[PDB]
Amino acid sequence: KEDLYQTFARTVESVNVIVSTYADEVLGDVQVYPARGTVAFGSGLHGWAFTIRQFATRYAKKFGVDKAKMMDRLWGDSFFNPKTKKWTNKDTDAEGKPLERAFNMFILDPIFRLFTAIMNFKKDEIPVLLEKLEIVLKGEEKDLEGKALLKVVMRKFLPAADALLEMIVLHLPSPVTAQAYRAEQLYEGPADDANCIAIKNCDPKADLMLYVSKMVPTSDKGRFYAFGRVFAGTVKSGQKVRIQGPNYVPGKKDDLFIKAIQRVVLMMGRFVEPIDDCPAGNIIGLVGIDQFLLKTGTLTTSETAHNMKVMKFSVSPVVQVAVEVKNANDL
Amino acid sequence: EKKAEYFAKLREYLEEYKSVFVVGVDNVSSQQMHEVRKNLRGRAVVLMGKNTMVRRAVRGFISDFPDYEKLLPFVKGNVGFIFTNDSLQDIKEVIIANKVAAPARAGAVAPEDIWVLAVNTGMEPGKTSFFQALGVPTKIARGTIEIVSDVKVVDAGKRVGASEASLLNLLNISPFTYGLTVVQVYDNGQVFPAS
Amino acid sequence: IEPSLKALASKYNCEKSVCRKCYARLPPRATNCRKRKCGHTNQLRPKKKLK
Ligand SMILES: [Zn+2]
Repeated sequence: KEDLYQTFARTVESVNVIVSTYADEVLGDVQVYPARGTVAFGSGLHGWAFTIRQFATRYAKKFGVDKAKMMDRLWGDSFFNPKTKKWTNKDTDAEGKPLERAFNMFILDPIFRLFTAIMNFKKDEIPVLLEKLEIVLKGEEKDLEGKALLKVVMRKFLPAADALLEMIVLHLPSPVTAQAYRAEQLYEGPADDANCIAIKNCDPKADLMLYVSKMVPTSDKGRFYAFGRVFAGTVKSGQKVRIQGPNYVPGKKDDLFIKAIQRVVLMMGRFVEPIDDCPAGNIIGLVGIDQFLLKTGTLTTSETAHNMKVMKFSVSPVVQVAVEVKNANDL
Repeated sequence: EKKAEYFAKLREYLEEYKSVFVVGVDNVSSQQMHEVRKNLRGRAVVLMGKNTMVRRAVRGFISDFPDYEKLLPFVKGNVGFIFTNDSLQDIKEVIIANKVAAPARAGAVAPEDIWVLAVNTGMEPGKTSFFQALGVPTKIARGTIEIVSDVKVVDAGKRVGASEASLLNLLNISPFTYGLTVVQVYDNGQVFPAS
Repeated sequence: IEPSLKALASKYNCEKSVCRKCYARLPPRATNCRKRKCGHTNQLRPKKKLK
């Protein structure tokens, strides 16, 4: 447990280094840490994951204060337990006896004691431990054993969903907040422009609109959809939108294609159509921009609206390969 | 030939200067003994010794002079002679006050438990990854590298690792600082413990 | 690994000479090979380090 906890620290810090290395901001909330609950720990293939907040909800009910806030001592203390309810910042007791980090203590009670008991195959001890963690098994899932049991049993205790969902909502910036500190580097024009204020507000009423950059292929191809996130305003099918290329200058005429957006798709894995109108701060699989684009499509509905930064995807071309044909009539 | 020239230079002391004042000067590690040679140059002179207990036993004969018989047993450890007639207490005060200090210990036995305190190092982030590879829990508390708790890195008796030594040189002093420490003081003859 | 142990296990593996003729893994301060199938030869090298 000691060696495990260290393995989280050893990676979380090395991330925080790489967070603190880059770059301009200097926000304050850039760095990420376990005590916060940034940060979630888990397993994809198995499908279980937790956050340090979620285990503070369970430990506080079982002798602890305070619940709603405060409890970020999971990841520091440590706590001894048989002597008293109290925990101390000292690594050893007054006697001269070593202790844990309290993270080791909480992770022991379920996880380490689960896995060892599961590997021991003690089929009475597992039901007893199952009672301690508090449910559930139903139907033929009681009959399972081995790695497949551990996977299903874990999914129920800490469904990775719960950790991710909390993490995703909690410690992450909205499209309003994200555009706010990022509009200066995205938008090449002045910061005082009427576009950039609507980019900061996250507005639907104001001018339209967005970028694209990448483009997913279709099922029936041929053609391929335009994966773009709308930066201002609400698009909107069968409607005229200016298609400013990679290097279109507002004053200049080159790389501009005033065209109707054919249809709008909320992108959901394999599909799907539904609605015409779709506001800013939202991710869209457009179609009808495909012939009149390469790669990087700043789309606008006003002439003064500037092209966005090209990117800076970087990472070279690099390596060249020649391409001949065979027969030549298929050239 | 190089023997007999050294036999001759040693006969000039104790016969000017009377107080010979000897010290090791086993581990130094210096460097700053040249600065001791510079600082002493004005008044005193230094002269180091191999098997020169044989030399002093040979000079201990003479017939007219027996007081070099006091010099014959005391040289224990790598030790060298720093003669000067100025006094002996003042030379003790100058030699103790100078000392080498300096880093450090890499790939050798630690004398005491190396305890590293918490609080900022005074750096920018980079080798915090290197820190946590050798069991020192660090967190970057806004820009500067900070250590999170007081921990024994290596205990007394154990050998110090090469990676461990490098972080102690940079940020967390060991400290394995030391210097020369007066062995004996003379004037006639005369045996004095130097304390 | 912890370099103490890498240094430990490299002592027992890489910090070692090799006979040029019989390729045999030799001790580092060794003058001659121990194997008599290369004529207890003096022709040795160091065993090459990783990277
Ligand atoms: Zn050989």
